Amino acid sequence: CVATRNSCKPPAPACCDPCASCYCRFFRSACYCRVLSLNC
Repeated sequence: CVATRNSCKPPAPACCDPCASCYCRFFRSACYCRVLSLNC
Protein backbone atom coordinates (compact mmCIF):
# COMPACT_ATOMS: atom_id res chain seq x y z
CA CYS A 1 0.00 0.00 0.00
CA VAL A 2 1.13 3.75 -0.36
CA ALA A 3 2.26 4.55 3.30
CA THR A 4 2.59 8.12 4.92
CA ARG A 5 6.50 8.44 4.69
CA ASN A 6 6.98 6.34 1.45
CA SER A 7 7.12 6.95 -2.40
CA CYS A 8 3.90 6.10 -4.48
CA LYS A 9 4.61 2.35 -5.18
CA PRO A 10 1.99 0.11 -7.17
CA PRO A 11 0.23 -2.45 -7.27
CA ALA A 12 -1.53 -0.59 -4.35
CA PRO A 13 -5.32 0.07 -3.34
CA ALA A 14 -4.53 3.77 -2.44
CA CYS A 15 -3.04 3.90 1.20
CA CYS A 16 -3.34 1.31 4.15
CA ASP A 17 -6.31 3.21 5.88
CA PRO A 18 -9.06 4.61 3.38
CA CYS A 19 -9.02 8.50 3.96
CA ALA A 20 -5.30 9.15 2.77
CA SER A 21 -4.08 9.68 -0.93
CA CYS A 22 -0.73 10.17 -2.92
CA TYR A 23 0.41 13.90 -3.01
CA CYS A 24 3.23 15.00 -5.48
CA ARG A 25 5.36 18.23 -5.68
CA PHE A 26 6.95 18.41 -9.25
CA PHE A 27 5.67 15.87 -11.98
CA ARG A 28 6.69 12.64 -10.00
CA SER A 29 9.26 14.17 -7.39
CA ALA A 30 8.35 14.07 -3.59
CA CYS A 31 5.09 11.93 -3.82
CA TYR A 32 3.98 10.87 -0.23
CA CYS A 33 0.55 9.79 1.36
CA ARG A 34 -1.60 12.72 2.74
CA VAL A 35 -4.89 12.89 4.85
CA LEU A 36 -6.59 15.79 2.87
CA SER A 37 -10.27 14.82 3.81
CA LEU A 38 -12.13 16.19 6.93
CA ASN A 39 -14.77 13.32 7.40
CA CYS A 40 -13.59 10.65 4.79
